[PDB]
Amino acid sequence: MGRLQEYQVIGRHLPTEANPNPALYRMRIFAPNEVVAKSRFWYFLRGLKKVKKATGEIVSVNVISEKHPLKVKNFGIWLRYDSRSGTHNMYKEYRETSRVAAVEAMYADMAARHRARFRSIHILKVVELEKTEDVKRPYIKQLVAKNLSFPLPHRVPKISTKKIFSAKRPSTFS
Amino acid sequence: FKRAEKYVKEYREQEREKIRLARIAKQQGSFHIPAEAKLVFVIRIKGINKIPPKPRKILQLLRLRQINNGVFVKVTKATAEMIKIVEPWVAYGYPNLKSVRELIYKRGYGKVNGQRIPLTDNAIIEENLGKYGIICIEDLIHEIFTVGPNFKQAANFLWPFKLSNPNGGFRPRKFKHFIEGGDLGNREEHINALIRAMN
Amino acid sequence: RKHGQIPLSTYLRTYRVGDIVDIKVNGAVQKGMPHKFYHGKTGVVYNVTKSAVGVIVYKRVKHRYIEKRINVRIEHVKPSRSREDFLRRVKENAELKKKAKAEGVPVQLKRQPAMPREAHTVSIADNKPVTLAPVAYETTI
Amino acid sequence: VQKKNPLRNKQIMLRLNPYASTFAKEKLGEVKAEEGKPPKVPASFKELLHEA
Amino acid sequence: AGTINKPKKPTSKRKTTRLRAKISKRAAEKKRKERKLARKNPEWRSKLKKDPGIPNLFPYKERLLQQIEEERIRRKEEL
RNA sequence: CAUCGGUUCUGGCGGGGGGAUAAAGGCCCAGGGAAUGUGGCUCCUCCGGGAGUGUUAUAGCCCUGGGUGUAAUACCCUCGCCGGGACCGAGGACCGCGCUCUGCAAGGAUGCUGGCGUAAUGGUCACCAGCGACCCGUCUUGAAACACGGACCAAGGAGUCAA
Repeated sequence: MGRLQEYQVIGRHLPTEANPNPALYRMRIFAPNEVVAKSRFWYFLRGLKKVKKATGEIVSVNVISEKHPLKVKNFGIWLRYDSRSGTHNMYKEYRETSRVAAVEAMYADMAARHRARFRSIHILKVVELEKTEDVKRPYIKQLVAKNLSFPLPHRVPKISTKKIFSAKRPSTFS
Repeated sequence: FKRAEKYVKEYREQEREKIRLARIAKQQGSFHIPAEAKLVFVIRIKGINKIPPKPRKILQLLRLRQINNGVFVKVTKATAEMIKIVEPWVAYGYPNLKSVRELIYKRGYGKVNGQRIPLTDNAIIEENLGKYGIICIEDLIHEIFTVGPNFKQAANFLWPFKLSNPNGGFRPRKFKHFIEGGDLGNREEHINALIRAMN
Repeated sequence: RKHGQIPLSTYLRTYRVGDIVDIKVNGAVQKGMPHKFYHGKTGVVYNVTKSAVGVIVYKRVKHRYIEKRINVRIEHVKPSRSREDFLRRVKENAELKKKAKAEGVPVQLKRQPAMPREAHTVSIADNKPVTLAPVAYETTI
Repeated sequence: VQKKNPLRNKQIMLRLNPYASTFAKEKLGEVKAEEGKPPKVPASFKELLHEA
Repeated sequence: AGTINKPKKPTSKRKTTRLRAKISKRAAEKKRKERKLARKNPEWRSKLKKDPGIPNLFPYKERLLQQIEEERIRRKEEL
């Protein structure tokens, strides 16, 4: 759902005379920008507690950058999505380099495979699989295999679309 | 000259004060909640056809009678409810100093005897707003940006801004909320890019 | 309103012309009722009598309003606090303006609506934020 | 007879604002921040940032 | 079926304006009738929603159960 | 063509600020750990390679803290500078606001140069080409359709006068 970033959004209920120090609630939200991040925070907080935007305040919004974006990692995403039947769980895994990239790939994959949009997907947990035996789906169990070397058969050469006519028939072996 | 020097120093001190307060709160292990924005810039981005009477009346009271008309609004509950009602027709957010000064320099027109006179001289501002202390274009920009005691008089003296269409266009679906992927509603500090494109 | 005896402080309220009163029809006593409409309406006293008051209401007919004068007993009328927020404000503002003129420093003379909040610092000591998932884990259990 | 943009015409800019030349000469848009060694972020802030 | 050698009359996908207007009107009336039947429906509806739960394939389901354990223990101790 | 003014499109460059004073990352320092286990050792062998062992060895990796470090860069905001192009020149002594003040980009285009001085520009008509374009009245009703009138042309032809 766009170039996503992860946000620590901390909010709270407005302090009253009865409760001088209300509790602070912190969430990690994948959103394109801070407005969407705060909107999703208020939506999820209305789903859990007696806080809404007119009776609460946003204490903090901080971008959570990935610690090691140059390290290839395996991510497990546990999520719930809405269909015509109802709410369903899925656990999926994605081999990426960051949590935001894994979440973007998840959104594209769920849109492609189950026609679920951003409005009907809830991200419950995103974890890093620290060990290889934590990998369960076969399409990444085949990627974590020892000595993974494969060719690239039938590679169509990248020819410029503005060059209409070519003088020789292209090869698909490079 | 001395007034403009004072205003530039004040802007720099406010920005550094906000950054310093945020850093000190972060260092002592707390969270500095910034003050809520007191100024918004409201642009009407929908036409004049098929509009209900209550949003039509609110859009006339906001002096937004044409598409791509912009006004400065002081944030209060009384105007916030009005903007909430006319949300399907307008896009609003928090402008910065560059947006304010570029708007009043390029599309700055005052209302003199019911006439739209361009702000090409400080003299015009001196006759029409000198009784409130606003004698120059920099003082007008300062009053608009800092929301002074004479913000109502300054904003009413300023004619509604007639902006052009954005360079680069809108989003693919425009008449939809900015949270949903469109352009309506409060986009907060993202109004500045729209002001650059429209102005 | 319970069945039985009417409270007696209804008869001990002193009524003058120009007062703003509303019409709450008491079902127990039949004498001196207004019409079915003009019930729950608020108006101005123009005539006071031994046991009833005259109230000016403004009815609407078609595309205009017509002044109506009604004679309603004291048992169905009640003092209205619509101008209480005006009388308390005018007394408070008058004495405050007198005090401010005596002192020298001008004060705020008009009531202001709800302004946006200013900046403040919230400490996380002993109030550490808790992390919430979109669904509660106890609920998932 | 002709409205001239102060953001393009410097003479109109100096007519409306005499401080523009002083601003450009003293480089007030390129003011460097105050010097000093910045204290590091507390570890509790990073722990709350990366808390799952 | 002898469809390749002798195809039959093609089925037009080009929509008729009258047909589309009638279908839109019928859809709006069906939505209204479903709203009326939902308002007049006497079938029981639970206020609580059944929790879909936690998948078994999640590898840290043990760990999740642990912080649930000390969370409920800390809540009971504080209460 | 040059120098300008107004509007606008587009490209490049020099700075400043912010965040976890980006996150990384490199080079060092101090710990801990594991396998998709490196070297070594052992056992099978088609001796091509596998299997077992353990924590760096004759490869390396991950995690934590510290120094360089106020590192760089990405992203966002912002202050300016330099190019390339298009369209437009309203007004007609001075006045005004100004500035970089012998003057000027400051209340709206001037300077230089060339060809021609006539159908060359321009216009009208006929035709072709690209795009657009249902037959007029009247009536109906909310409207359309239906229906009614129209072969063509010239002249005549319908809210007037009195009280």
